[PDB]
Amino acid sequence: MNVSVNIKNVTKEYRIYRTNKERMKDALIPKHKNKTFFALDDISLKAYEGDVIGLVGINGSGKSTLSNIIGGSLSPTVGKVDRNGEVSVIAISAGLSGQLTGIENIEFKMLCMGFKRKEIKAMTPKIIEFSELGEFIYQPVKKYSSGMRAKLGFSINITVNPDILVIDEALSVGDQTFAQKCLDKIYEFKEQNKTIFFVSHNLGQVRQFCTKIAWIEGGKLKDYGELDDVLPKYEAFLNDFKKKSKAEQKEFRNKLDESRFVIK
Amino acid sequence: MNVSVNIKNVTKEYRIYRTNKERMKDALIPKHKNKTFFALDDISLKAYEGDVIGLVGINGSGKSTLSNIIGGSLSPTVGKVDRNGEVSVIAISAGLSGQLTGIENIEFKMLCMGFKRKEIKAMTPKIIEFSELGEFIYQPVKKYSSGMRAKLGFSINITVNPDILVIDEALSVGDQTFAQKCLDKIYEFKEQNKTIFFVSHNLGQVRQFCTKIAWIEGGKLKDYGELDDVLPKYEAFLNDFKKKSKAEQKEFRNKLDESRFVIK
Amino acid sequence: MSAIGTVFKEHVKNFYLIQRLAQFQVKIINHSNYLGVAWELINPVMQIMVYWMVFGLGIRSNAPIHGVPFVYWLLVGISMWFFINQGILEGTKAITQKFNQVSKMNFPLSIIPTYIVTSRFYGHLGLLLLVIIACMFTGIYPSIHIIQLLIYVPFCFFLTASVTLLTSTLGVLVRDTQMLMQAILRILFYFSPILWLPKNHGISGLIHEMMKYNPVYFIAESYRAAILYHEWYFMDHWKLMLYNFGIVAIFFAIGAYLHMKYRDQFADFL
Amino acid sequence: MSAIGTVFKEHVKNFYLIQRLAQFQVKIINHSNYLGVAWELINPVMQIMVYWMVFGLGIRSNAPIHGVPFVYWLLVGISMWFFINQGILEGTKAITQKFNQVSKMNFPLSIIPTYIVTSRFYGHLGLLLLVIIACMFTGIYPSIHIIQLLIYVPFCFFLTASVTLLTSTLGVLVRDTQMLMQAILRILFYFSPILWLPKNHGISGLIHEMMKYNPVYFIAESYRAAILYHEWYFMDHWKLMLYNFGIVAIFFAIGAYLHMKYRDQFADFL
Ligand SMILES: CCCCCCCCCCC(CCCCCCCCCC)(CO[C@@H]1O[C@H](CO)[C@@H](O[C@H]2O[C@H](CO)[C@@H](O)[C@H](O)[C@H]2O)[C@H](O)[C@H]1O)CO[C@@H]1O[C@H](CO)[C@@H](O[C@H]2O[C@H](CO)[C@@H](O)[C@H](O)[C@H]2O)[C@H](O)[C@H]1O
Ligand SMILES: CCCCCCCCCCC(CCCCCCCCCC)(CO[C@@H]1O[C@H](CO)[C@@H](O[C@H]2O[C@H](CO)[C@@H](O)[C@H](O)[C@H]2O)[C@H](O)[C@H]1O)CO[C@@H]1O[C@H](CO)[C@@H](O[C@H]2O[C@H](CO)[C@@H](O)[C@H](O)[C@H]2O)[C@H](O)[C@H]1O
Ligand SMILES: CCCCCCCCCCC(CCCCCCCCCC)(CO[C@@H]1O[C@H](CO)[C@@H](O[C@H]2O[C@H](CO)[C@@H](O)[C@H](O)[C@H]2O)[C@H](O)[C@H]1O)CO[C@@H]1O[C@H](CO)[C@@H](O[C@H]2O[C@H](CO)[C@@H](O)[C@H](O)[C@H]2O)[C@H](O)[C@H]1O
Ligand SMILES: Nc1ncnc2c1ncn2[C@@H]1O[C@H](COP(=O)(O)OP(=O)(O)OP(O)(O)=S)[C@@H](O)[C@H]1O
Ligand SMILES: Nc1ncnc2c1ncn2[C@@H]1O[C@H](COP(=O)(O)OP(=O)(O)OP(O)(O)=S)[C@@H](O)[C@H]1O
Ligand SMILES: [Mg+2]
Ligand SMILES: [Mg+2]
Repeated sequence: MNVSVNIKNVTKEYRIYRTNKERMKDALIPKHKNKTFFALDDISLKAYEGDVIGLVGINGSGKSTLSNIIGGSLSPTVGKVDRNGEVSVIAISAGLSGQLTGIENIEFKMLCMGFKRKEIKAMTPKIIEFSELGEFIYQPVKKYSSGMRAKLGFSINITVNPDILVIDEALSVGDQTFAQKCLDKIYEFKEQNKTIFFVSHNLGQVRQFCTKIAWIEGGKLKDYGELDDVLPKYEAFLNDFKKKSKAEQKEFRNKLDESRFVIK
Repeated sequence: MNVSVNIKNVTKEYRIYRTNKERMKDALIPKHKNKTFFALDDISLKAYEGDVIGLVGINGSGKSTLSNIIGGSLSPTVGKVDRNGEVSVIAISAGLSGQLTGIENIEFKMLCMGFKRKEIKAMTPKIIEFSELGEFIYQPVKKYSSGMRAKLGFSINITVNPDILVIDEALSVGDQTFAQKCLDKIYEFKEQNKTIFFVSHNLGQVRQFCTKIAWIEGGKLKDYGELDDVLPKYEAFLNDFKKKSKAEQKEFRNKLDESRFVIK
Repeated sequence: MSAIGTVFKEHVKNFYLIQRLAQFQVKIINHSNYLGVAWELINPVMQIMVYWMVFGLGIRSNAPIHGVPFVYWLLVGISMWFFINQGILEGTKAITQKFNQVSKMNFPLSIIPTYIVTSRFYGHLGLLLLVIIACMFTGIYPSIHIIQLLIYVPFCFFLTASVTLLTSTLGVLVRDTQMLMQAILRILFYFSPILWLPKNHGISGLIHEMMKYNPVYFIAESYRAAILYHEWYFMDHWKLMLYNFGIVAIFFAIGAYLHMKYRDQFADFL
Repeated sequence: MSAIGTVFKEHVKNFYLIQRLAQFQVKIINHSNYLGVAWELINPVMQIMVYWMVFGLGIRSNAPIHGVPFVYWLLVGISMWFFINQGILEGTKAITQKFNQVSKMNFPLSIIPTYIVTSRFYGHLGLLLLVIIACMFTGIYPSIHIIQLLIYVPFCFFLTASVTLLTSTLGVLVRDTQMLMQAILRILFYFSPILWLPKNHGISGLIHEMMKYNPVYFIAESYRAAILYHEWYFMDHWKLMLYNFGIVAIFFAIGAYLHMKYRDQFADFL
């Protein structure tokens, strides 16, 4: 029962320019009033060890911004993120180059990832066996099909062992004969009591895998709590949205977007 | 009852080089023996007007090569493709540039696509209304989220009206509130009696949408016929593959790959 | 003969698309700069300043040539080089980079390098207007001989377009050509009257004879005659014009034949 | 003072990663060429041939300098320029292009330009070995003065690395610097003894004094003294060495301070 990630009043703002003259004036003039867009506004949530959290929301809600702030790639405008343990992100397209072959790409990605040479030399055969590419592991990646490239990326990425893990729409990869292995590998992380943040639009996988749910609407956190209490509300809202007429949907979207855009 | 696409003995071969010296020798020496990989081998199928065809197979089977040969982007090594009517392909990432804004990207993609200026001027407001981006249509695309970019691409691409249509894993785009519109737009194509080729791993959508099924295994066409007779066989084979042990799966893959690789 | 007809038809039907795509590319290139598209004119001015500082004050201490100050002589002579250099360099890789986007759309593939070249022709036109205004400020005013530009300026564009049309296909088939082009461009730059007149400085029996086979010599001399010396250049140099026209025709024919031969297989080579 | 310590620690701990990534980049760049990595040596040879044809036979008709044939004088003088030019040009855009891949992985961000520079240092070393072998074939053989290279060669690498370290951050923050670098590189090229000695040809009161403030002057003269003239260069030119060391220190300090200030916000600017 120890906190793993603690977030207090994280805010992210972006400035909106229409023409180059406005940007040039904003850069030069000391005090200038320009439009400001609030990607996130006053988000605070405390995550304990072993808690799997699923992020749900509509397009443009601000889930990827929160995931990048937690993962350290992005910096909040106001507030701080207090975390313990290392953080790893699952992204298959990060380190794969078409010119380099599969064997070279394994070493390239593992080196950029942060592993020493001796570990890479040991872990390479397991990756080669897991990917199931076969003879094509020596061919350049540009010759690969999309599924083979995705499988190689997943095989390279699954080797991480962090304290905190962030996944983004990468639970399974490839055809039906390959998804089960990825699911078992992902579950193995759950059995080791690691904090996991899952961002996806698939409600079945979220129900099967996650433990707590965070609902983000219009850059703010609507609700935080157990899956059994929060997910039904999101499903009910989604069902309600379908029955509304087009004018009502447009009015809802306009009301949502009005609060985000401010002048300051 | 008139043929729309007729394929006779289409073959696609790629030469496999391990080192630059082998490629240099193959280019220079007039007669040289090198490894040859058969992406497709003697595929012949006749498609009639109004027939929706779904392509199913395991990773690396050769579905995208067939779709590109039909779409005209790729050229067979041996054989010919006889078709009537124009062909359009649904691909959302083709013409979107991060530097250009949404309004500029609409014109750029529609111009590269083959539309005259007067048509573009008329069709632009409908695309803007369908995309539902809002104020962000004036912002650069690099600022967009992934879902918003995909929605803009789909909105631009859905405007085509071909005689033959090819789709590749793009039936729906975005969250649950946006997929229904894409499904209705796709169905509208079916009600107009256009030949459609669908390539996906989703069996539910294939069952709901397609009419005939083509099964491709190891670069060859296993079966061609009605959905009700062919899809159960593919599902049974997929279920059987799960029960096999790892050694048997490796043996099956090795047997499949042995015939494709030849020396000549 | 079908190759020339096909390429000619494609260009004459897709003029407007060429212009629009050239404008879009110009917008794309300078997106992140604070000054925007002003760099297309700012960069050549700084390069010309450096060239005048080195080759104008050091070698000859700014001595006038033919009664004209050396600064304006160089300005008129060098206003064309940046267009040719950038167009030939960038358009050689046009098909390699831009084939993926338009591979699956019905597109005339022979117009890809042309709008790449037009994106630099815009800046060339701007620089030419600036040079003419500066020369007018000096005290040299236009006469009836300025109308030769309507014949001379399109020739530079056609030469660049034909050379790029050949080199794009050559670079797609074999990737060593893109690396080999740099030395040839340097040779074309230095063996030309853009910076110096070798007749006065050194011998003219050998150096001058080779210079006459360089199209840049003809282009620069024609521009100088139209803008500065106020004379009809074609009156005494028609053989050079005929030779340059023949060069343009040969390049266009070869490029069209190769492009028509190897367009359907561009996916395998890429 | 923490900035210098952090950057120094990162480099001294990630030496091996720098070497491996440099080799991978060299492999990536020349993938599609038939000849492969041989172009890294083929291109400078052709450029040097063109430069000797223009500046060696035209200006001076291949007259010897200091008793050495002009061809070897130029060969030793110009063997370094390609490394500096390519490193400064390519490493200015290193962080802009390579930040996306390593943004989400725990990576020392200050070593991105260094391996870009190393990928050209490899070709520089190859060219230097070829030049030494050719000079030996001429009839000029190494002596005890060749050991000055162990001090002089690392200095060029450190200068290029520091300049690139500053310019990468500057280019990330403002994108006009990448366009502005070309004129500065041309100025550095032409105001140097690589191609000519202005003392004999023209006046030396003004042109020569400015040349002494150019680090390329010192680098080229030191290489020539170590390889050709067989003398201890530091015996009579120690003040120039001290000034160049001070320049290197200033550039490194400024670049380290800026990089430490603006590393966490590199996502917003990109
Ligand atoms: C032909 C072109 C001519 C030039 C055109 C004009 C160019 C102007 C560029 C201005 C510039 C470049 C400096 C370049 C190096 C300096 C020269 C060195 C030369 C050496 C040879 C200097 O801006 C600097 O920004 C620093 C930001 O860290 C800040 O640092 C200190 O800050 C703290 C107190 O301010 C202090 O506590 C801390 O300790 C310091 O870090 C400095 O005070 C400030 O001067 C950067 O501009 C910055 O851009 C940022 C993101 O766009 C922007 O922040 C964003 O914040 C929110 C995001 O979530 C959101 O609200 C907005 O997105 C935006 O607001 C900044 O507001 C803006 O200022
Ligand atoms: C420092 C480097 C030095 C150089 C290094 C060596 C470079 C060698 C390059 C060779 C090259 C470039 C020519 C360049 C222009 C020529 C110079 C012009 C100069 C002007 C100033 C010339 O190759 C040409 O290929 C043409 C292919 O159309 C062919 O044309 C005629 O073909 C018909 C009968 O052959 C005729 O009926 C038809 O009408 C013509 O179209 C020509 O006969 C042939 O000469 C291209 O190589 C070609 O590459 C192809 C794909 O890799 C390859 O085909 C593939 O086919 C299958 C795919 O599915 C599969 O089996 C393989 O993937 C492969 O086999 C070709 O086999 C190969 O030959
Ligand atoms: C960062 C900038 C740094 C710049 C510093 C380096 C600049 C390089 C100098 C350029 C340069 C070469 C021409 C260049 C263009 C060639 C185009 C080739 C194109 C190929 C693609 C310009 O030289 C110019 O051209 C002519 C060269 O001779 C000369 O004219 C007439 O010259 C003949 C009467 O001398 C006449 O017979 C001929 O008929 C004319 O023409 C001009 O007066 C001279 O100004 C200099 O040439 C060289 O330099 C000196 C000049 O005097 C000279 O050296 C010595 O001469 C004194 C003799 O007493 C001697 O006492 C001094 O010790 C010393 O001074 C050399 O001998 C000469 O060779
Ligand atoms: N650099 C940026 N400048 C301005 N606005 C931005 C920028 N990056 C993102 N946004 C906007 O910030 C909002 C947050 O979107 P994201 O968090 O990136 O996407 P998302 O919330 O994950 O939704 P998805 O991925 O489509 S399900 C969106 O309205 C984006 O358009
Ligand atoms: N340029 C190429 N050179 C050599 N082999 C290639 C090339 N392009 C594709 N292949 C191979 O040809 C086979 C056909 O794969 P594809 O048809 O592209 O993928 P696919 O059949 O659609 O399967 P998916 O997309 O993963 S479900 C694969 O084994 C590829 O690795
Ligand atoms: Mg997202
Ligand atoms: Mg595919």
